[PDB]
Amino acid sequence: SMEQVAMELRLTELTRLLRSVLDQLQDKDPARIFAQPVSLKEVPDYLDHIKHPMDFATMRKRLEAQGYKNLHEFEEDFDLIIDNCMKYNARDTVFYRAAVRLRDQGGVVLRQARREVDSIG
Repeated sequence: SMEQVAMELRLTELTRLLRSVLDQLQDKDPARIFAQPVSLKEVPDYLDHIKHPMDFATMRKRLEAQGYKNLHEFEEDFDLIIDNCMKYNARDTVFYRAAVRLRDQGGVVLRQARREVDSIG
């Protein structure tokens, strides 16, 4: 149908806008602390602590499969990256501090993305 295609064009544009957002959020992590999944070889107990791991490369795979239906789902995953880190790592660690800075700096990007998603529809 013509509707399904129009629907698909919107998802492709949402995917387009979320890819730009992801790139901007990932620039806020120049140390690449959140780039890849926490290694289960190097942190074998990780899943005893963190039930839903997340990282930027895993978000990118979902993104490129057009697996985010709306900005809310995308934000859920970004928030997991941050909140998982802040639980597993103590306050006085480079990891916890990197998450705080990513949260704070990502807020600005995400604030405008919401306006752009509502605005463009």
